[PDB]
Amino acid sequence: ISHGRVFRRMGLGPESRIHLLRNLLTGLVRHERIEAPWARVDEMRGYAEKLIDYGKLGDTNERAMRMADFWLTEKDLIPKLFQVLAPRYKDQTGGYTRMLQIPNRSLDRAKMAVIEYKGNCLPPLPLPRRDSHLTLLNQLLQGLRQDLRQSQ
Amino acid sequence: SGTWWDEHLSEENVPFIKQLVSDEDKAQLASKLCPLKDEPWPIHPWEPGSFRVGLIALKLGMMPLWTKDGQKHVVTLLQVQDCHVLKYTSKGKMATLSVGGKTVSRFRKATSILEFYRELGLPPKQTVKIFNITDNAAIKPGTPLYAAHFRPGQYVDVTAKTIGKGFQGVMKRWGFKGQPATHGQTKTHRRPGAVATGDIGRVWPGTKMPGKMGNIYRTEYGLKVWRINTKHNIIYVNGSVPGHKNCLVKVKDSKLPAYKDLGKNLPFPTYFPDGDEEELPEDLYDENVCQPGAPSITFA
Amino acid sequence: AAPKNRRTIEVNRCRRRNPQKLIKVKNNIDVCPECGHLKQKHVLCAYCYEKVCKETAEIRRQIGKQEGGPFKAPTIETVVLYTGETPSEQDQGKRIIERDRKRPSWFT
Amino acid sequence: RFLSPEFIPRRGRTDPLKFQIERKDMLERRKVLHIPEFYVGSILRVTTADPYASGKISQFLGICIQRSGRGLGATFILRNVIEGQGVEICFELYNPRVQEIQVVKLEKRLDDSLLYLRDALPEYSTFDVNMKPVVQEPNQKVPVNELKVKMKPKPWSKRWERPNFNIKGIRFDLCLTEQQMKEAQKWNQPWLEFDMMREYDTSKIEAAIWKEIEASKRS
Amino acid sequence: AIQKMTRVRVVDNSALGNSPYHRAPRCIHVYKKNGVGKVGDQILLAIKGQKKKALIVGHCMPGPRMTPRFDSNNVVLIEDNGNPVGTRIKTPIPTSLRKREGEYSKVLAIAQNFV
RNA sequence: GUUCCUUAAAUAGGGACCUGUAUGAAUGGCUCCACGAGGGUUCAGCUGUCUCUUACUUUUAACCAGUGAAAUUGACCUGCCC
RNA sequence: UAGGGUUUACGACCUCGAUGUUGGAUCAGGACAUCCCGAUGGUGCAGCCGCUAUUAAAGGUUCGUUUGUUCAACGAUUAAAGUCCUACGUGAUCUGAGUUCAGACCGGAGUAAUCCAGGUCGGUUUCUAUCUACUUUAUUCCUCCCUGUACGAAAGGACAAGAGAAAUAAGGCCUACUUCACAAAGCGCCUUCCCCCGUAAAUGAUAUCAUCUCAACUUAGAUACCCACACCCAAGAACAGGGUU
Ligand SMILES: [Mg+2]
Ligand SMILES: [Mg+2]
Ligand SMILES: [Mg+2]
Ligand SMILES: [Mg+2]
Ligand SMILES: [Mg+2]
Ligand SMILES: [Mg+2]
Ligand SMILES: [Mg+2]
Ligand SMILES: [Mg+2]
Ligand SMILES: [Mg+2]
Ligand SMILES: [Mg+2]
Ligand SMILES: [Mg+2]
Ligand SMILES: [Mg+2]
Ligand SMILES: [Mg+2]
Ligand SMILES: [Mg+2]
Ligand SMILES: [Mg+2]
Ligand SMILES: [Mg+2]
Ligand SMILES: [Mg+2]
Ligand SMILES: [Mg+2]
Ligand SMILES: [Zn+2]
Repeated sequence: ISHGRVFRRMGLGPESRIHLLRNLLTGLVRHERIEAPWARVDEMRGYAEKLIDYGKLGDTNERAMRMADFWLTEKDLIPKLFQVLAPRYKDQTGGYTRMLQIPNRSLDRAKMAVIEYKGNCLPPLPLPRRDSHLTLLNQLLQGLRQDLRQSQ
Repeated sequence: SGTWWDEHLSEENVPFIKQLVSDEDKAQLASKLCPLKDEPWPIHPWEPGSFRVGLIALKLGMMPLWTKDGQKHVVTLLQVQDCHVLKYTSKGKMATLSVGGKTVSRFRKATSILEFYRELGLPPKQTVKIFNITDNAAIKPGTPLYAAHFRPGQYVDVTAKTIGKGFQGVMKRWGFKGQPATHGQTKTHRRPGAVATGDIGRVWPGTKMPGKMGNIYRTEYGLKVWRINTKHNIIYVNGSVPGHKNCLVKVKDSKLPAYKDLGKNLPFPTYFPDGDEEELPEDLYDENVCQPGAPSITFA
Repeated sequence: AAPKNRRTIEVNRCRRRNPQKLIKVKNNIDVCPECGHLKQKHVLCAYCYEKVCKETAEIRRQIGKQEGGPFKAPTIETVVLYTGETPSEQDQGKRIIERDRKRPSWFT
Repeated sequence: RFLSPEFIPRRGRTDPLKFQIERKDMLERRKVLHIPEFYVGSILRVTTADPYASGKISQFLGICIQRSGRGLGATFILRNVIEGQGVEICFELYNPRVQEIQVVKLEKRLDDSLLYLRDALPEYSTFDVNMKPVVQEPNQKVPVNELKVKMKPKPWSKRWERPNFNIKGIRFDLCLTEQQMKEAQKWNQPWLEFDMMREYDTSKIEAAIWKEIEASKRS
Repeated sequence: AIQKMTRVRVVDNSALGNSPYHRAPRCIHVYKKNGVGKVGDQILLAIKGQKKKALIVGHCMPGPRMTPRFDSNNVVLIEDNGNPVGTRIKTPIPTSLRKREGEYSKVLAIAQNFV
């Protein structure tokens, strides 16, 4: 039974799971894009959310410094995480990253997905563009909204 | 190809449609509020051999409740969300009445259900637990069933889906002692033993075996009510209710022998705020329930 | 355990020829507005994804050629500029990544 | 501000209406009684109204070990060695009885749960039953009486040597050796401290609780 | 929960529980349909190789909330009618045994301290 | 087996007796300070063996991709009671 | 005179191209030749305690030691620690404490080897589910006014009814106690709803009385559950089920 149980299983235990999560977070902070299975993808996204929150809490804080040092073994990535990814998103609240599913792999045929912070400099991924506003149903809804506005 | 409403809509029409649906639902609820102001059908008095309509609430959680005798009594919380009558069918045994529960969005529903709910002035509901009633009590469909239907000092039976444990083994599905762990177990620590003797070349139907535990409808009898809230529409049922938090439950009247004629002071059809009744306070307390804000009791 | 008798071709078919094991026909395939290689709902296109992957590969190659050895990653953002295109006056401190060829029909 | 830890709700995913009703009931109950501020390790004095006892009002003194539960199920265990034997009563902070809840000494200690006093000599638990309280000065910081408590020999009842509990109040230099310390540290889990996904942010919840308390007090 | 074979700590002023012995006085059988025993239930205790009755006066595990919880299995000797054996009880007795006032009246009057 | 102790409860163990009519003194008999993964009992401490078990990690377990078989098979359209 | 093969024996009908054996752990299905709770007659039945006979399978048949034991002895109980068949139930659910084996002794028989319906030390317990069959339908001890009454000479001490807490099993929950930690649980809490065929008594004919009637007759004599793409889930192996304002 696993009712209301969060955090899935990955490696040979919680230690290996957190190690893989830290490695993926470091690789993402380095390249800003990684292909991982959907489970690990969402786990890394949820972890990077709190990581960005901590980085935004403050740089002089010792707790945030320790968290960054423990979650970034590359060392050289902590200054970047603190002085590039923190001020750039100083206007947003908690909405960061971007989840997009990859079709399939070539060997094990895994359900991979993409991860990347909003903005950045890498090319933009083909986001799922919704239907245009000049279609039939869209025009009908626009006319209905106009009629409702004219009524009141 | 399978399509959905949130597909061919732009980023400027989704919130507009959401607000439109919310406003329509609110208007329908406001119109269905006042029941007696339309056609409440003939209201008959209470009789010995008759029943009344129940409720469909939401099991919030559990909290303790003390009494003047200085004892602890477990009490649950059932929120009566909406809860309205859908239809009514007479005599193939006794008169029935359909009642709704929690509200559900009108997008992931069937076409027949959508049409049936459009024919009436209410939105679609989640579950539909039909109750048994006599011909004496008959309220027009669509009327609201507030939480004031029940009163303190009455036994109520609750039934709903239990917390399913999945395809569990035997020790959890039936409480078997099973084999020990040593002297001299090697492959048996939670498995069962024999099945049905030896000469029996088959297995007797109904033999306790591993399977899906829970996730079934179970009824409870002998649960007393201690308090009823009129503002938030909450019920205080003693004991535990089968199910999980925020789970729809079926509420009605008890069937015990000693608790079959005490429905004299209770309303025969349902609670009608449009009175001719005088509004009730924040909540009605029992004679043995220690109300909050009162001084510390003393046995002197 | 051991089979007491031999299974039949009929039972074998009934076991394997059931709709449960048969592959189900999915209807999540749609045409992509760009290129045109029938993508899938809730999934990115294959050609566009491969193009973005190649672009990221080239960008990383150029970054490594510029940064040199490992253990770098400065504390300044980046700006990818192709042939020509005068750098904007806004991104002054952001180091430029001089790229070849022209801009594609999807980079903005 | 202080804000008792019994008002903040758990990290569950239930309906906020239940927690609202629980907080309203707790406020209505406190309107009669008082329930002053107190942390773990403070000497209290509960006066229950037991019926079967020499007199309805029954007093008792002890140190608060832990305060678990939420809503009306808020309780606290009071330990006190009287006549050599140790007694532990679980008084609930929301009962129809309990005439008064006086406070003798406001303390905090280092650990959030003094459950290790069972495996310790009675010297660190014997206290007078008829001792007068002490004033905490006109609004002063909570004094943290940092002190090491001597424990009984190795035979314990919960293995307080492991770091999973995090006590930092047991003198391990006068009881345990180096091999035992190493065996206990072997069970350490450094990945639990840096697990940001395990914390429970209770800032907005605490603000809403304080706003509701202020609104109830205004009425 | 004083079950069978439980090193119970005797607390009486008699020559049985106070006298030394090469073995701790372990329980025998609980006078109840179940093996578990709470406060107020009778139990047979073995002292000096005998089989004398006794009475549960508080258990080590915590039962309800209002009642107390001792660190040792306090027990007071008793006879068939009871008719307690000891003469003075120094340790405190919980207030739960005062609900009878008929089955064990002398035990409450002989007790000095109370919770 | 008689009898005392050992457990409140002892075909278990130890202490003295032989109608041991089939024990017995290099087919070696009886004591004895050391020692035996040899065979038993037992005083203070215990470990979920039990009273009454659960929660968690790994392999295992369930689906997706492939290499991919043993023992065995008279054919099976393969039920219950008398 | 009638029914059984629970025990010891008679023959060896299938089984030596294998029915694997006694016990122990859990799991139980059926039967009364019934220990009781349910209902009665008799009694060497004044009442509690006793015995016999009729019906009852809705239930249970404790905790431990010596003992390999199925058997037998002992301490505390309870209305109770019953019997039999199910391959002397259950080893493709588990162990071998003896029993079927290879080694060594103790007493004896035997030149010797060797043997004991005599004892001891330890003595590999293998199988990937092919098919049949299966996988969620009530009760009781104690206590109290009755009562220390009826009974009874005195001791002693009744049924029936009502009220309060506890005991097997079944159905639920984490908010209070505990393992704990956005869960699941028990050591904690709630509920469990109607009989059971053998006798006790009128009027009345065979047999005008009398007669309870394998004559015609008058009294003690089922209700409730369930029924309109993609993400998350208290639902879950997939599927299936609920939600996505
Ligand atoms: Mg894995
Ligand atoms: Mg077990
Ligand atoms: Mg094993
Ligand atoms: Mg093996
Ligand atoms: Mg312990
Ligand atoms: Mg033994
Ligand atoms: Mg040697
Ligand atoms: Mg495969
Ligand atoms: Mg044979
Ligand atoms: Mg054969
Ligand atoms: Mg065979
Ligand atoms: Mg019979
Ligand atoms: Mg057998
Ligand atoms: Mg078999
Ligand atoms: Mg050996
Ligand atoms: Mg085996
Ligand atoms: Mg199968
Ligand atoms: Mg077959
Ligand atoms: Zn494309």
